[PDB]
Amino acid sequence: KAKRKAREKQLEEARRLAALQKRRELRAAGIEIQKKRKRKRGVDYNAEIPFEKKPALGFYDTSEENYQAL
Amino acid sequence: AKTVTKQRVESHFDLELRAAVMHDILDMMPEGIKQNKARTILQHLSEAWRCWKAN
Amino acid sequence: QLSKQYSSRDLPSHTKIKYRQTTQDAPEEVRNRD
Amino acid sequence: EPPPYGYRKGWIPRLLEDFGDGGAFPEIHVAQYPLDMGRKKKMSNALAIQVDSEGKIKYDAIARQGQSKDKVIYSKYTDLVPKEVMNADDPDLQRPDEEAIKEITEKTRVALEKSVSQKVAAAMPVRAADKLAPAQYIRYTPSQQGVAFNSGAKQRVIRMVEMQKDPMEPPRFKINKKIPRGPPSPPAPVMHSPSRKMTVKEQQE
Amino acid sequence: WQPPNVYLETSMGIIVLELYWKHAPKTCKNFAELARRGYYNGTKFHRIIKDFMIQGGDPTGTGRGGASIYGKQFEDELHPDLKFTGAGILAMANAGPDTNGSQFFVTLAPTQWLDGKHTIFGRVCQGIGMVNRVGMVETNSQDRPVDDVKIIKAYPSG
Amino acid sequence: DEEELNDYKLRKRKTFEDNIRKNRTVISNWIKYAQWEESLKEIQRARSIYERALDVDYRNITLWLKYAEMEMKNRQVNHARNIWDRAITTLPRVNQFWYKYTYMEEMLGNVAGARQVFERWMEWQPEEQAWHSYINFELRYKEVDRARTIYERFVLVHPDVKNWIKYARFEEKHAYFAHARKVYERAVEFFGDEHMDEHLYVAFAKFEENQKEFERVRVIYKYALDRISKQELFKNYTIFEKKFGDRRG
Amino acid sequence: TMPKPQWHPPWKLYRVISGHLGWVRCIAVEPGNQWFVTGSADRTIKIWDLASGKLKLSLTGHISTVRGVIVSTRSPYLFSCGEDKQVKCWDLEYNKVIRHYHGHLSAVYGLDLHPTIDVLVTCSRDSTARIWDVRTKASVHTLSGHTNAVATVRCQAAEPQIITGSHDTTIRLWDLVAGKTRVTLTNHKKSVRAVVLHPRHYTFASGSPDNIKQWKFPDGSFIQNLSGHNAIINTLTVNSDGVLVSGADNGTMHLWDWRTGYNFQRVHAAVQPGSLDSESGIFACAFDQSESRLLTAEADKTIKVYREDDTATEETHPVS
Amino acid sequence: ADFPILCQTCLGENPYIRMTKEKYGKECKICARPFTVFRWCPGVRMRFKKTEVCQTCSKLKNVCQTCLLDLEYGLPIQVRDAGLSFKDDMPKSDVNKEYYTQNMEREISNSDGTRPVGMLGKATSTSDMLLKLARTTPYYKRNRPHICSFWVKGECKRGEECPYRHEKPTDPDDPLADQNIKDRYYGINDPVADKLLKRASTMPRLDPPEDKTITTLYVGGLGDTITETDLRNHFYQFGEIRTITVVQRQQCAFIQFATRQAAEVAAEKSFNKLIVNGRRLNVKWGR
Repeated sequence: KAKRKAREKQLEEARRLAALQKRRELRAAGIEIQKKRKRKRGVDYNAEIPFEKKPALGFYDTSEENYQAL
Repeated sequence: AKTVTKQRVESHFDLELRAAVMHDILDMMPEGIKQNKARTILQHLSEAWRCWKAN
Repeated sequence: QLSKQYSSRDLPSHTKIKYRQTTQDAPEEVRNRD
Repeated sequence: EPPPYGYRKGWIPRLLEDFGDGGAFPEIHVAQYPLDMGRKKKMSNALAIQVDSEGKIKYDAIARQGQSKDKVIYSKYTDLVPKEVMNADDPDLQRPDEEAIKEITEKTRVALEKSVSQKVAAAMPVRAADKLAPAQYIRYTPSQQGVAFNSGAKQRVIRMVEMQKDPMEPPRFKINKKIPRGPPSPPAPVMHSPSRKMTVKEQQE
Repeated sequence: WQPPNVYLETSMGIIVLELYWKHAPKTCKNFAELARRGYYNGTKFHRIIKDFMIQGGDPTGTGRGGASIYGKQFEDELHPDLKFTGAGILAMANAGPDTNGSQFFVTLAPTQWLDGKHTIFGRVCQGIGMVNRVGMVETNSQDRPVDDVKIIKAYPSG
Repeated sequence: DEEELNDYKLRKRKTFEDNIRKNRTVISNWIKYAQWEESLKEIQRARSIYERALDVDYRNITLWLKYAEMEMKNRQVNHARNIWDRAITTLPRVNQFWYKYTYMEEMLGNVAGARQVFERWMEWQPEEQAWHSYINFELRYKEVDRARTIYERFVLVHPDVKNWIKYARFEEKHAYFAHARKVYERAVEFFGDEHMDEHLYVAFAKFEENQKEFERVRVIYKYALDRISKQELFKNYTIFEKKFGDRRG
Repeated sequence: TMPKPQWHPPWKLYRVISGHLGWVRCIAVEPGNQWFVTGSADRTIKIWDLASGKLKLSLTGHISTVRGVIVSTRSPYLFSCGEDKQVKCWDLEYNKVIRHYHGHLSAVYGLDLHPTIDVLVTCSRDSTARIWDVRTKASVHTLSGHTNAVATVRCQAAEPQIITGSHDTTIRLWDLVAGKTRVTLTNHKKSVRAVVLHPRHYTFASGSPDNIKQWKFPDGSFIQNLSGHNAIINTLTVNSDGVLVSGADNGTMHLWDWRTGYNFQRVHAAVQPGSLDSESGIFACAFDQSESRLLTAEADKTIKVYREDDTATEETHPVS
Repeated sequence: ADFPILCQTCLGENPYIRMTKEKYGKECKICARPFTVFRWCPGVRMRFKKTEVCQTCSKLKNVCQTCLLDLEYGLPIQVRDAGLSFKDDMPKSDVNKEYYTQNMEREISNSDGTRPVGMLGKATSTSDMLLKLARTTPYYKRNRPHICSFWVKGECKRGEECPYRHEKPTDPDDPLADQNIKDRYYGINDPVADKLLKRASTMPRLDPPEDKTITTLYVGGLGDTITETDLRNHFYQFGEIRTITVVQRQQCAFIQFATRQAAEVAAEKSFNKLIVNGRRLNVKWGR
């Protein structure tokens, strides 16, 4: 229950690790093979703001305002 | 929106008993401002029932 | 987006409303009564 | 200050100061910019700061933001304040008279029943179909106007015909699509009494 | 009788216009005697061209009303060097010359086009930030803005 | 930073999304998602995040708070002001909203705006401490005309003798003694016969003791005692001590 | 202050009916005043004679607590509504269920009838209300927009026609034909479980543990507070004569003047013999149609009937 | 719907147009949901067209529900947007797009049916770039049929009734060949749009000089119907002019300006198109 799910809290990460270490070395070797795609909400995150609400504006100068990076 | 038939009669009675409790006091006679420990008043309620049943 | 599924229970039934008649207790006599 | 009328010749005021208390010199052959005037400025997102018809800062706009003039949005203290009434014989304390009531009954009944019967015929699903109604003749006024398109006419009159639905045709589209629920409404304002924090004593009670 | 700066303290804020009788004596007298007449109370801004023009001053509020001190209308008092080159150009516009009535226009930016079709008569020596605010506001498809904006007080300079 | 980092982002994002998918009630997940975003510096993302969370629960003071805290730490100061006014429009009877609005306005310098937002605020007649910080704000400036306008409004929305007293307090310190006299007159003639009692009058006698007018100190003292409800017993012993004071000093 | 309130006589307990086997949760009176009807948490619907209090008949169809009953003025129909998510239409000439309105997704907390048209409104715990067409059992409109159990609903012929008070502590007035919320009143701090409409005054009251509030139609404008009853308030019920009965959940029931807001009587009944004292609580109140008798339905399985006191006068009972 | 939304080209020529309606006929590849389908007879032996996008999917970007190009100018939507400098945030993923479409239809329900929603009006400064890239006459080659694959191999044995234009098929090596309808709608890498970008980049515009103190501007091709006050009224309230030399021995002009950016405005907007009384002047910065 609790403590089991603690065990795979890491051994899951090894999987993306062994996926990462293979595939970074794999695809850098000269082969850009993709596993395959069918991910219906997976890319909603890295691609777009998933379900977007634009901050409503009031009585002030918001356009020329903008922000610096990381 | 499925009916309540014969096998969900006890399960449904408890959904609604413990909903009613949570409406009833643990959110309409509080003044335990913080976070009203409703999850624990419900635990009393289930142990009060076990103790009634065991006398 | 109105589906074509359907139900045995939504078949037409009891399609007239019994209106409360003169002798039973119509809203008229309720208008009167003491 | 601004040189006199009839004595304003020769100078072109470029800094808004030579306007004194303001003013453009129409006979002075320049674009006059007294007090931020003349310049089309950056298109910035502040929505129209309105003012009431008594000169105040009407935040009723920020409340009713993106909403029609139908919405009643209580956010004034003059709504919090207890009105007083002492007349069981005022106009204020009188319901609409039954003529308006029978009118609204008839309207309600009508629109109700039409939407009913459409949702009811939904539970027909075997539509004993009625045939296709008379043909539509509609006059279209394009907003595109020009001698070259429509080969030079300012209107087109169009025949709409309703294409047969095949009876033995199953449903066409996957209806059952799930998404989260759309964002609600413009939140109401919380018109609450002043709330009191409890003693730590009370809290422990 | 030339009221130097005529006050139209509008609902959202004040305005005051100085009209140069030397440049436009006739419509200057029109506007002076008119603001002193106060028949303007209740004029809704009959046109809003954002950042280009603000126009109002009609007892009708549709665009087909308005009458002058002289009947229905009078001719223009046209200028050689006065232009609509910038905001605050106060000139009563015409749908055809020699037909200037009660409706008044107040510019928001360089409008050198209606020069020669409108006698530029003066400028708003007060209320120009407010004029920018007004020329910002949202109008319907027919330039009678979604905001029903009228003047509170119409009167001359003393 | 091409794809190891990017996929770490993809993971953490998908997690937060699934946690808020499960609950979408209690907000800690909403916050932690958003602050993770702000730490990765995508304030457009974080902005939409706080709008959605505010949708599901627009009665959360901490949600409003940390939303505006993001906006202020990133000085989209216009955006921040819009946030603050929307807040104080929907949850007016929350005070810390009003507070943080002012404080930020102050270190912004737009003290005209601060004044008008305090006018807004007082339209609700909020609170004693609220008024008092209003006045400390006004006396961060000279503006003693303002200060007495506000003591005017405050003591006259709130019938308190000690409110009267603090008004005359400020008159004495900022050295308007004639105004102190007027306010003692006004106070005692408003409070008056019935529920008016000792302490406004002991303050009056003390101010005139500062004025060293002993005979009128005597007359005000005994005249008030006699004209209004007199005494009760412990307060009367206090009247005896203050009597020795007023007679000697 | 206010004018001086009218002096109303007091009310005195005069009957106590006992036949139910669980909490009695709703009560209603016939049009013609021969019998009232109770629906209880022992799942039965009993029908009592109003003169003698004898039980004429008991109907058993439901699967759980009956949480509301009502009787149609226009047709020989009783409508019941329960915690089994079901709404039933009893026909009173065979004593039989003939119609059932399906579609809610949790207990149905209350139900009301339109007096002119034949439509039904029901409010439930899935935080919506619904408008059924009495005759074809179809949902014409799903009044959504609250964010918690919709504790109560009332409908009227004037406008707006539908008022729902909920557990997210707000009230909404709905446009029926449009089917959407006109006005949102967020003045209460705790859940709103009872709202009532004056018979002849285009006004309505709404109760909560904080205080009752009075408001004015049709745009819902504050009128006055009414305070003193600091207990969870299960029922409000208003006479023709400006009597306003507010019955609470810890047993106590206060009587007020609708107009000036002056609480003139306070009743604290005693529980039926074998009950705990924490099993005092009032779930339903109802004035009879002569508006002479007042029935109440209690958490100790009793129906307490109060009558008007005929031998008291302003000098026996001074008004403060 | 009341009727479709498409350009004149897609819309037709004969005064009496004939189109048949089917309610809930098919799925807007944008709104993804059922739409109405109205089918219009384009031209004599010209392919019958049909409405191919939700009317809301249309009022979103203000383009043609059949012709797919903008309704004001009529260039690729990528182009028209950029010509307004327009930057739309329309979401793309499946759930994100469905949520977006749902709230979009909710927000458009509060409209009056007259004009597209949103920045479509606050970008209505149709730049002369768009005006100039805009086509002039109805490119009515659109309603010619496909390549009758039979008639491309020989096979189209139906006589002249080949359902498709029996011509030489285009070599799909051309970037103007395979533009996925969804991408063309999303403004996603339309090679025809990049062609319009190259064309509106190579199309002639007025050139800038080196030193700021060259504030003399030569306008070539004047003619003797012009006045100095008319050259002024061409370049007078567009800033301030300092002087003007109307060279009648060479039929040109030269505006020395009082504001450099004003000179730029007048001249660059005037390049070959400052047509007062019909004479093609050339705006440049003089020597």
